[PDB]
Formats: sequence, C-alpha cells, structure tokens
Amino acid sequence: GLEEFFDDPKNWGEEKVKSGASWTCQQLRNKSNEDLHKLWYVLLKERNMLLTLEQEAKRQRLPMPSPERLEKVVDSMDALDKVVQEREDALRLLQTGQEKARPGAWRRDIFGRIIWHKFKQWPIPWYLNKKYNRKRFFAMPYVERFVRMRIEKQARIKARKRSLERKKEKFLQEKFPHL
Amino acid sequence: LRSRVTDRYWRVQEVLKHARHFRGRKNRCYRLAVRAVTRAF
Amino acid sequence: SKVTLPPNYRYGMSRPGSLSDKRKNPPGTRRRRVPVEPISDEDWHLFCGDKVEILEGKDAGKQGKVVQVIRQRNWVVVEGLNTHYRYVGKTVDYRGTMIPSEAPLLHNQVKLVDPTDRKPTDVEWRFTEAGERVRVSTRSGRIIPKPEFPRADGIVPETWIDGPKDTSVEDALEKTYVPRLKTLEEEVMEAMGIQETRRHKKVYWY
Amino acid sequence: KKRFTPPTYQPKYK
Amino acid sequence: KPDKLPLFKRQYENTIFIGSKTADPLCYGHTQFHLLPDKLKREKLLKQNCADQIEVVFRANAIASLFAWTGAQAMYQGFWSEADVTR
Amino acid sequence: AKKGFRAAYRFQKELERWRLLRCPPP
Amino acid sequence: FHVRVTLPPRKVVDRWNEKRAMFGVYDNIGILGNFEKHPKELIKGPIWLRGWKGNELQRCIRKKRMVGNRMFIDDLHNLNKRISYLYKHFNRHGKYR
Amino acid sequence: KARGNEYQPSNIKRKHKHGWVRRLRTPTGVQVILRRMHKGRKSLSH
Amino acid sequence: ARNVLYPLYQLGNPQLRVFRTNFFIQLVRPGTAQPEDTVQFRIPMEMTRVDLRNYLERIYNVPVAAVRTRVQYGSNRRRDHRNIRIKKPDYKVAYVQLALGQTFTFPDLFPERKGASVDVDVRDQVLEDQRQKHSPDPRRGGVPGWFGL
Amino acid sequence: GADRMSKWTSKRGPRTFCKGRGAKGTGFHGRDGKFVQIKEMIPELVVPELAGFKLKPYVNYRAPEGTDTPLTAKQLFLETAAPAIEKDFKAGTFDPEHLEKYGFEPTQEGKLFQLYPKNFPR
RNA sequence: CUCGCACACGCUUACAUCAGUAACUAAUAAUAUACUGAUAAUUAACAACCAAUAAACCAAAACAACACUAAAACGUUUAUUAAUUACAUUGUUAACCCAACACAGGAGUGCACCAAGGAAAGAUUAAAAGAAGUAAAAGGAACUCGGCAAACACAAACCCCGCCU
RNA sequence: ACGAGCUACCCAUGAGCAGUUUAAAAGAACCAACUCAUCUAUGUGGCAAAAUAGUGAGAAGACUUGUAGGUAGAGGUGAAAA
RNA sequence: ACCAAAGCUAGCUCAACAUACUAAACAAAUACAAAAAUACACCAAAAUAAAAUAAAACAUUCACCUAACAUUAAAGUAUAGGAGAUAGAAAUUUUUAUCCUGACGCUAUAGAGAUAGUACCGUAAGGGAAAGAUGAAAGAAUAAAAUAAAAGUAAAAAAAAGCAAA
Ligand SMILES: [Mg+2]
Ligand SMILES: [Mg+2]
Ligand SMILES: [Mg+2]
Ligand SMILES: [Mg+2]
Ligand SMILES: [Mg+2]
Ligand SMILES: [Mg+2]
Ligand SMILES: [Mg+2]
Ligand SMILES: [Mg+2]
Ligand SMILES: [Mg+2]
Ligand SMILES: [Mg+2]
Ligand SMILES: [Mg+2]
Ligand SMILES: [Mg+2]
Ligand SMILES: [Mg+2]
Ligand SMILES: [Mg+2]
Ligand SMILES: [Mg+2]
Ligand SMILES: [Mg+2]
Ligand SMILES: [Mg+2]
Ligand SMILES: [Mg+2]
Ligand SMILES: [Mg+2]
Ligand SMILES: [Mg+2]
Ligand SMILES: [Mg+2]
Ligand SMILES: [Mg+2]
Ligand SMILES: [Mg+2]
Ligand SMILES: [Mg+2]
Ligand SMILES: [Mg+2]
Ligand SMILES: [Mg+2]
Ligand SMILES: [Mg+2]
Ligand SMILES: [Mg+2]
Ligand SMILES: [Mg+2]
Ligand SMILES: [Mg+2]
Ligand SMILES: [Mg+2]
Ligand SMILES: [Mg+2]
Ligand SMILES: [Mg+2]
Ligand SMILES: [Mg+2]
Ligand SMILES: [Mg+2]
Ligand SMILES: [Mg+2]
Ligand SMILES: [Mg+2]
Ligand SMILES: [Mg+2]
Ligand SMILES: [Mg+2]
Ligand SMILES: [Mg+2]
Ligand SMILES: [Mg+2]
Ligand SMILES: [Mg+2]
Ligand SMILES: [Mg+2]
Repeated sequence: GLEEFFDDPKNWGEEKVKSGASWTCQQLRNKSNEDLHKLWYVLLKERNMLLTLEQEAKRQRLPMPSPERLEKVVDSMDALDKVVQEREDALRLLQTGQEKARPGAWRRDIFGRIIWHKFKQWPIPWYLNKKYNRKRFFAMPYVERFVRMRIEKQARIKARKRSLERKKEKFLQEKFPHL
Repeated sequence: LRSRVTDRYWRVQEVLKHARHFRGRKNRCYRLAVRAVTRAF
Repeated sequence: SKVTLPPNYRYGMSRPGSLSDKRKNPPGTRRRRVPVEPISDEDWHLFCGDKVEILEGKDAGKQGKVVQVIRQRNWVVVEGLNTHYRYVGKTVDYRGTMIPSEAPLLHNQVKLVDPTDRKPTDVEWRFTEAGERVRVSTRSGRIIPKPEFPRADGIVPETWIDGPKDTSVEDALEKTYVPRLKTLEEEVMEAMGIQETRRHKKVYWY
Repeated sequence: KKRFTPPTYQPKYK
Repeated sequence: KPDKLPLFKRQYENTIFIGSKTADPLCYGHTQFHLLPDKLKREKLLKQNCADQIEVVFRANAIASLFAWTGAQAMYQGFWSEADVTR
Repeated sequence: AKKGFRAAYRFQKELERWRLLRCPPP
Repeated sequence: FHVRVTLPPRKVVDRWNEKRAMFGVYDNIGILGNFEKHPKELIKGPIWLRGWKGNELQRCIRKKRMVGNRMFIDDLHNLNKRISYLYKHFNRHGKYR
Repeated sequence: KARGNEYQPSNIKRKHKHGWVRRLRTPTGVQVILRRMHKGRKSLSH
Repeated sequence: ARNVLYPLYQLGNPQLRVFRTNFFIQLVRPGTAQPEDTVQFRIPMEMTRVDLRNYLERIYNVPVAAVRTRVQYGSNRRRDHRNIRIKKPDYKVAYVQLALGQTFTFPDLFPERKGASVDVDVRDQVLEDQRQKHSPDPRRGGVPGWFGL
Repeated sequence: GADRMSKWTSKRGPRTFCKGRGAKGTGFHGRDGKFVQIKEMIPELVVPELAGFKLKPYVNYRAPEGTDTPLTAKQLFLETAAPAIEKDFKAGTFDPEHLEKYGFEPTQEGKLFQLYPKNFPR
C-alpha cells in the first residue's frame, strides 16, 4: 500500500503525462454527501503522490512531469471544500440562523482598535478564569488621543491617493486628446 | 515657485577662458581660477 | 500560481513570470512609466484570431490574424506582419537560425476588418434583441463575428481520449444529490453504520 | 575634567 | 550508522564495573536475573503491530547485559584489548 | 531636471561648435 | 553645472483655450451689476483666505481662529509653534525697532 | 577594565524586560506599544 | 486535520472523528543511509506521531511498527536585494518503520530511455557537424564564401 | 543585539522553554509523571471503501461545466421542507407548533454534531 | 608548538554533500568552516514538560565515630481524593557567543595534560634607528629624583604613618 | 517615558578552593587553579575606545563565581572616591 | 580615452468638496517568554501642567501654549499690570443660496522620512538611510542609437629664479 505514493510504473520516465480537467463546483453540487466524502480521499491520495513526485523532481535536478496536474488537483479539493462548506452554512442558517460557525463578539481592546474577538472553549465559566480575566477589553482615556491620530493618518493616505488618481487623468487627457 | 540657476555653466566659462594658460590647478578649478584671474587683471 | 508584480512595471511581451522577463527586468527595476490610454474592458473591440488591417509601419494596407493581445500596454500581435529579424540559436562558433519576429502594435494602428468586403472598419459595440452583444460596423452597417480561437493548453475537446484517472462525461454529469437536512458528518456516519452513544458535556465560550 | 569623545561609526550599507 | 537504530551519543565517565569494586574477593559471575520493564510488555508490543519483537527484546537484553558482565569480569582479571583473553 | 528651453538651446549651440572643431567641414 | 543635452519638447500653449479666453470676465460685477455682489464672491480659495490678506503672522493667526478646530493634531501643533515663533520674531527681532 | 561587552545575552532577561506581556502590564508600556503602532514599526516589541 | 478547531474534551465525551482529513504528505528519498525497515516522510508541522501512524494505516493500509519525528529548521540567512531576510519554511520529518518485516526501497523515478539518449547524441553530432560546416575555411583568409566569383 | 524580527520558537530559548509547533494535545500528565493519552482526543480518521466505486481525481475535458448557482438557505428550503409542508397544508394537517417532522431542530444541545457552537472539526 | 573533549548559557543553518568561483567574503594567494548556487540534514533512553490537603518528626553538612559556632541547602511515612487509556509535545547541525572585524580582550561547569588539538617563517637580504633576548675583560651603584630596570644576588638592620586581614 | 543583561548594594538559588605546613578551615604560613592590578617596558588610529610581556598582592574568606529577581534620576546605591 | 554626464517619471505639496471618522485582511494562532486549543478567580485607579524664554538681572508678572463659535466693526478702546515688560474685553454691530476645483506648488540633494518607518544603529524608549533612468519592440545584446563638456587622471615626468602672473 506504499505504492500509491507513485504513479503507475508505466509513466515514470515520461515527459508529458496527460490528464483531465479539475472539478468545477457545479459538477460537485450534483454529487451526494457520501460521494464527496469518497472523492475527497481519491483526490487526497493523488495530491500526495503528486507532491512526492514534485520533491523527487527537485532532488534529481530535473523538471517535473506535467506540473499542471498539481494545480488542477488542488483546485478540485479546494472546490470540493467550498461545496461542503456551503451545505453546512446553508443548513445552520436554517437551524440556528447564525452566519458564523464560531461564537464571537465585537470588542474594543487595550489599543482602542475595534476588534473581532473569536471565542475559545473552556471547561470553566468565564468569571472563574484567571488567564482570561487578565485580558482587558476596553480602552483607557489616554488611548483616545491615539485613536484620533489613527483616523487622521488614514484620512491623509486616502486624501493623497485620491489626488493622485485625479492627476493621472489630466496627464492622459493632454497626451491622448481624442475627445 | 522654485528658481534655480540654469546657466551656471557659462557664468564659469567667462572666468575660465582667461585662466586657460596658467600653470597648476589655477587653470581648472573655479575657486582658485577666479582669484588668479582677478590678480591677473 | 499568482506572481505579484511590483507597482511600477513594464510589459515586454515576455510572460511576466519567465526567465526572459526576470533577465530583462530583475528584482529591483523601476523604470519610467509608459503613458497608456485608459480603456474600459467593455470598450475593447480587439480579440485574438480576427483578421485586421494595419494602418501604420513599413507593412501597411495589409491584413493578418491576431495571435496575442497585451491589454496592460494596449497591444496586438499580427503574426508575420509587423516584423524585424533576430537570431535564435547561439554558441561561440555558431550563430544559428535568423528568424522573423513580430513587433507589437498599438490599437490605433490596427483596424478591425469585416468579413464580407475585406475592408477596414470602425467597430462599435451593440446590443441586439436576443440579449446578445455583438460588434457592428459603422461604415458598412454589418455585424462582425467573434474570433473563436484555440486555447493555451493545445487541447481540443472534440478529439480527446480518457486516461486511467479521468472520469467519463456520464459519471461526472450524473446527479446523486438528495437535498436533505443532515450534514456530511451525520450522513457519512449513518451510511458507514458507525454508532455513537455519548454526547458532549457543556462547554463555555468566550 | 576628563574630556573624551567616543568615535562614531558610519552606516554599514556604505 | 548506529544512529538510525536509534542510538545516541553522550559523554560522561566511562566505567567498567562488575557489580562490585576490584578489591572484592568475589570476582566472577554465576547468573543474572533481568526483569523486563513496563514499556516492553507482550501486550503493549502486540498493540503496536510488533509480533516478532516479543522475542527480540529478550535476545537484545541478554546479548547486552551478559556481554557487559562478562567483559567487565574479564577486565577485572587484567585482560583487555591488547591482552585479549586466555580462558 | 531643470525647467526651461533657454539653457538647452544655448547649449545646442556649444554642441554644434565642438562638432565643427573636431571635424572641420570641407 | 552640466546642462541638458536634448531640446525639450516645445510646449505649445494656446492662449485661446476656454480658461484663458474667459479670464477676468465678471470682475466688474459690482459696478455693472447694480451693486449686489462684491468681486470678493468670485474668489475661489481656502476658507480663511477669501477676500482678505495679511503678513504671515496675521495669516496663521486667522487660520487658527477660523478652522483651528477642524485641524489635524500634527498640523494644529505645527501651527501653534509657527505662531509663537512668528510672534517672537516680529515683535522682538529686527533692525528697525 | 576593557568595556563595550556590556551586553550579555539572556533570552529570559530579554523577554522579561522588553517582552510583549511586560509592555502590556503597565499603562506606560501600552503607550509605548501605541506609539510604535502609530509610527508603523515592524516589530512592536521584543 | 489542521487549521481547524477541535472540540474540547471533558470526561465521557464522544470519540473525536475527522471525516475529511486536511493533511498531506510527501514520501521523500533519504539524504543519509537508512535500514530497509525505514520510510521517510515530510509532513505538515501540526501532525503528531499518532496522527501519522493512523493516517498511513487507515488511508494506505501500511503496517506501521514505529514512528519518530523531528523538526527541521529552514535557513533564515539569505538576503533580498532589499537586504530583507528570506525564510525557507521549517518542516517536520517523519521516520517510519514497517511491521511485518516488509522491506521498502525508494524507487528510481527517472529511468532514461536509451532511444531518446541516442537521439540526443545523434542531434549533438548533427549540431557539431553544422558548426563544423559553418566554420571558416583556413585558406580563404576571411573572404566571404558566398560569392561564386 | 539579539534578534527582534525572527519569530520566537522552541529552538531559540533555554532548556526550560518548550513551545509546541501547534499540534494538538492528546492527553495529560499522570501520576508517575509519565504521560497519559486519552483515546478520545486522538482524531479517528473515517475512511470509506474506495475500491468498488467509479470516480476519478480528474474529469473528461469534453464534459460540460454548468451554470454556477451557489446554494442558498432558500433553495435548500425548497428542495426539502417545501414539498412536505405544501403536502400537509393542502391536507390541512399542518401544525405551526411542531415543525420537527419536516426536519427543523428547535435546539442543538441534544444532537451529536451541533451546527452553531460547531462541535466537529471536519 | 601545546587551552583539549563535553555540557549550560548564548548564537541561529554560518554545519553536511555536490558543483562554481571573472568579481563579491578571507585584510594576500593557493582553496574554501566562512564567499555563490543547488541538494540534503539533528530520529529519545539524555533534557524540558511532568499532584494537591491534613498529620507525626527539637537533634547540621564536614569519609561523621562525635563535635565546633556563624547554628546550617537537600524528605520520609500515615490519612483523604488524585481522569487510567500502546505510540503526546518540544531541544538535539556547526569551526558558534559578547566585543563595529574570521579582533593577542571578556566568558560558568565536568573531566582530562594527550591518546586530543595546533604552526612562530609569502620569497629574499643581513644597512641605520626601534623592539625582545643571551653573553661579557677590570671595576661593582661611581648610574639615577630614587639600585628605576637588570642580576651567578634572592640577606640583614633603623625610622615615619597606619594596629592588624 | 525608557534603562540595574555593564556597574554599586541587596534577595533567592547553585558552584568552586588542589598540594605543603600546622593540636586548628586560625579574616595564621608557603604556593597552584582562581581573583585582583604593584612596578617597569612595550603599545598610543594600538591585538585592545585601557591591551601585551615580565613582575607583583590575596588565595576556607569581610573569598571568588553562575543563574533568576529587586532598588531609577528632585532618584537609587555607596567599607565617601562626590 | 577613462572616471563620468544628460533625461521624466515615480510620487508628493497645498487647498476645495464630501460624507461623517480607527483603512485593508482574518482559516487557525495571538496579552505563558504575544502568535503555545483545554482548570476555581480577583480586579482595577485618579492630584492644577512646568520650564526654557520676555522683563536687557531677577524674585510679582511673561500673549500662543492639544480646553469648539466663526466673520465685519466697536478696539488695541474700557480695563489689568514689580501701573514695568506687557496683557486686554464686553454691550452693541455685520455676514445670501447650490454648481463653475484647482495651482505665476515640487520634479529624484527638490517634493513626504519614505522604493520604508524597511535596512542599519541602540539593552530599551528611541534614532533612521541611500538608492530610478535604452527603445514601438531586448519574444530587436556578431546589439542598435544622439553629451564625450566638473574635479580626478591618461594621451604627455622634470631642467637655475622665487604668490607663478603681468
Ligand atoms: Mg554599546
Ligand atoms: Mg524529539
Ligand atoms: Mg537590535
Ligand atoms: Mg529551547
Ligand atoms: Mg541550548
Ligand atoms: Mg508515552
Ligand atoms: Mg551575530
Ligand atoms: Mg557550506
Ligand atoms: Mg581575495
Ligand atoms: Mg553538538
Ligand atoms: Mg613577513
Ligand atoms: Mg639593529
Ligand atoms: Mg639590546
Ligand atoms: Mg645576563
Ligand atoms: Mg663586567
Ligand atoms: Mg650617587
Ligand atoms: Mg652623578
Ligand atoms: Mg626592582
Ligand atoms: Mg635586594
Ligand atoms: Mg640584597
Ligand atoms: Mg593599613
Ligand atoms: Mg544584575
Ligand atoms: Mg587548600
Ligand atoms: Mg591566610
Ligand atoms: Mg599581567
Ligand atoms: Mg625581562
Ligand atoms: Mg602571575
Ligand atoms: Mg603570596
Ligand atoms: Mg601575606
Ligand atoms: Mg533585575
Ligand atoms: Mg536644582
Ligand atoms: Mg543622591
Ligand atoms: Mg573625602
Ligand atoms: Mg530674563
Ligand atoms: Mg537679549
Ligand atoms: Mg540670566
Ligand atoms: Mg507659560
Ligand atoms: Mg495695583
Ligand atoms: Mg521694570
Ligand atoms: Mg528624497
Ligand atoms: Mg530623505
Ligand atoms: Mg576633465
Ligand atoms: Mg621669473
């Protein structure tokens, strides 16, 4: 069962090994859950093999046979992922109605940034937790100054990006006055 | 409105033409050359 | 693979991720920006494969097929028309194979030719009654087709043979889906007959 | 007093 | 290399010791009794998909321990790499 | 860069002078 | 002192472009216009500078009074320092007393 | 006697004195972090 | 599986199951001599011993006797044109040992076709013949040999 | 002057500094000081029989793609609950109180794999 | 000619193999542990991680017999509960660190004094002055601020000031 | 604001002191490692922003030394040399 | 003849408007020694700004000086002040929409520090760089094209005597 890391021995020394197109999302929306579950392993074994061949190509200072496969396979797996995820995220929207699979809150940290804080699983409730209790979600008053600076800095950047674009238009209009 | 001197080249030549036949660095370097030319006049 | 180009970059007809390119413009090159007439992607009337007439250069009044477009610099390539000669094979004792090569053209020097009378024309995008978007000639008042062209893979779908690891059209288009409310985990675990009793104790989230 | 001036290096990139 | 066994190099005092110092009038071995440590139980090995190893572990143990013991005995009698061994 | 025609033109004259000094025209 | 070797592209300014042709058109708006709008109204510029003038100190002082609370921190700080400097300089320094 | 070897490395000392946690435990430190964030420093802290 | 949350375990919880595994693996040829018992993989940083053993046995049906791992540090020393450091990524190496007495050997993946090598030697001989054809005549002395007379 | 930029890793510190590379803990420290593995925390790969089935890692080139419709909560509601609901409202047997026959789940804490706090990795 | 092997701390791939070095690193070359590229690599038994709460214990370490004064680091057992279930995780290269340098300097511990490590001279010539050394007739402090330095000497005495380490 | 990773003094916790002489581990004696830095010569953009060669002082103690902690500038610390 | 020299772009500056004002990106990990899934707690806080400087010293005093109320006047007036330096109101007055946004601003020692808060330097707070130029095409490098003009040198050592020239 160790040979699934290698292509059929009929392929070994050959430059071009041809191959099919990667799976579209659409073709995958048609398959059941079980068949996706299987296809995931068929794709896994092949991705493994391909990576093996990759490294072994680097080792021998030789170009890899038909490198493109590795791309295709990845997309397929990736695509497959996107599908299964859909069917969960649709589903939970039905059952619970939360758009996010992980519990989380909008918080304001020490630095005054407005952060999305993901939650974490603990065996004990939050007020009994030493480590969590010593985080601070809130800002002190001094921070307010820095916040302002942030805004202003941001504003500047946007401000002179805008002015740049404007300028680029004028230049072109006198270079290409086809109007 | 920034204004820089564009023609500085010629400004220098009007000194340096009188200095051509001097010996040493006086015949090249504007600083030395200027003083030498004035002394010559 | 996506190679990220530096903000200021020149386009030399060489594929941006290639040795010709890395050799032409190494890691730290920033050259003078070449002013490019901005064209929305919806105003762009030139594709690859269509017969076009050249309005400029030493070869003018001629017609040719467009091989490749470079959109970033607004360029077309008419194979074996706009031309300058270059040696390819080289070693110390041997200069081999002088090859005619193509210099790209701006889109101002090339006009699209309508099939019927083989004249150059001014193409304008029009919407017809079928919900279709086609190029219509200003001078001749006809619609011009679009140049169906081969693809980068050199693989034509009509002539094809399935290898070992290829899935057949039949099994790929087959719909196995029964859109029911269980997840992948519940589905699979039920199908493999894996039986689980215990449930998770309460977890606190924060 | 004891007057000493520590030597100052130039930037390495040079 | 021995390294792939795995085996590891270290350095500290090298000792040849019989179970007693040289000054002891009892210089020779009779038999040794080695109790196998917990990691090496037949059950554990059977869980790790090691069948044959059950035997191997024993062998190795003997081949090490006994050798050492004998070796040390020999070197208490003054024998060594260039004196080899008479009996 | 320095912005102006003047010095550039005036220098074009110098260029021409040197050109005539190194190769005199028949 | 090296001078540029290539003639620049000769820049052609047409003086008949719209902005140049229409220049100074409504300047007499007060007189001919039965005075309603003063020519000040024509002035496009910074809010504190429209139809007003003054030496750099006065200018700065005025900018701060009008827009000083809409300013960015760095710029307000800079302005205050500029004002203090100019104050000290104009009032306590010079030849003429 | 001879000088200039004043820095004798320890990772423990380093991370206790200048580390992230140390900067965040006092309001002054937090202001240090804030300043560096403002100036856009690549490394806010050790 | 990696990059994913795992459910907190408390006493008397359900067995944790991964239905579609995230990991991936390279089978690599050893840099040093190894006993025939031993296969060597490069795995993702987050995969444990137990993980890889289960992985091999379940997906590939390989009888694993023992597994060891180490983490290889990739060099940070090489510099950019900007003099920024480039980091070759760190990775995990896994030595496994096969159970039933099964001997492995890393297969040669690039055996050369003798007809393509003979065609390469014949094209090199033809190229050397063309470069010997184009080479100037000693006795002409540099007069271009195009002109009949 | 040490190293600020390079990331902090177990390779860097003293002996006392051990920081994992991000694999997940499989157990706890027991009585003897020896480590104990909990069979439940070790991920159990669920692998189907691949042998008897026909699908491949790649697809035939002449096989068509399709119009791309992302699955929405709505389409899924229409393929599953809509036929049953319409069938039992047309029959007058529809009960707005208990929807559980259609596949709706009031609360997640009973079942093995919960959707909202998300009990399962993959 | 002799600062050697290891560990801690610290450094982070500078280590390994193959190839290259016109130029870049070496304060020159030859070539390569240090420049360039490609490819690899340190595998746990050593080390880190590795229980609480009650309760009896006045009685030093010093070869510990027994003591000294300055009164001394280091755990047994009993009870009560401690998830019990192969394989967890992490450190394992180096000629290395702190001194801007491939710096005669600074660097803890264990064992060694060689069995391990190394090379004072690129090639000449054999001027002055300079540095470091060995020897010197007769004399023996006549030198000099002072027997400073040097010596085939390596001893005795007396004051001033501070008791002493 | 930042600094006690150098140095001053502390706090925890470790580590070293061989031979000889003595009833003695006596802030005794001789003399290594170790710690200092007497006197001279080198060196003076030096090997070195305080070193090298010799020569010296202490060497079971008010001794040396590792690791981790503390005290902060209107301050600290100090067998006072500002 | 070497060393060199020339580009005009990258972007910037100052205002206008404007909605409204902590950008982008978040799968996991991030306040253990940040980026290390998982165990019974603690958690948190405020006190007038000062001085350099002006008064020719300095002692009371010394505009602005991180607190929204603008504009035209009243007015540098009333007042306040070692009655010195200086400081300084108010009552009361005036203010007509929206579009016509740009430039007698910079062009690589300039304009932002910025190709970047990066390299590098500091234990740390912190400091903080330099650097670009072919052409329609280099998928036109036996490569083609217009400056050969700074100091420095080479082509080409020197020949009594002296501010080097006149
Ligand atoms: Mg320093
Ligand atoms: Mg390990
Ligand atoms: Mg640093
Ligand atoms: Mg460590
Ligand atoms: Mg270490
Ligand atoms: Mg274990
Ligand atoms: Mg270093
Ligand atoms: Mg190497
Ligand atoms: Mg060299
Ligand atoms: Mg080692
Ligand atoms: Mg020599
Ligand atoms: Mg001599
Ligand atoms: Mg001598
Ligand atoms: Mg002598
Ligand atoms: Mg004599
Ligand atoms: Mg005398
Ligand atoms: Mg005398
Ligand atoms: Mg003496
Ligand atoms: Mg004497
Ligand atoms: Mg004597
Ligand atoms: Mg005394
Ligand atoms: Mg300390
Ligand atoms: Mg002793
Ligand atoms: Mg003593
Ligand atoms: Mg000495
Ligand atoms: Mg001597
Ligand atoms: Mg000595
Ligand atoms: Mg002594
Ligand atoms: Mg003594
Ligand atoms: Mg401390
Ligand atoms: Mg004072
Ligand atoms: Mg004090
Ligand atoms: Mg005193
Ligand atoms: Mg004063
Ligand atoms: Mg004055
Ligand atoms: Mg004064
Ligand atoms: Mg004040
Ligand atoms: Mg009064
Ligand atoms: Mg007065
Ligand atoms: Mg600049
Ligand atoms: Mg700058
Ligand atoms: Mg010259
Ligand atoms: Mg004369």
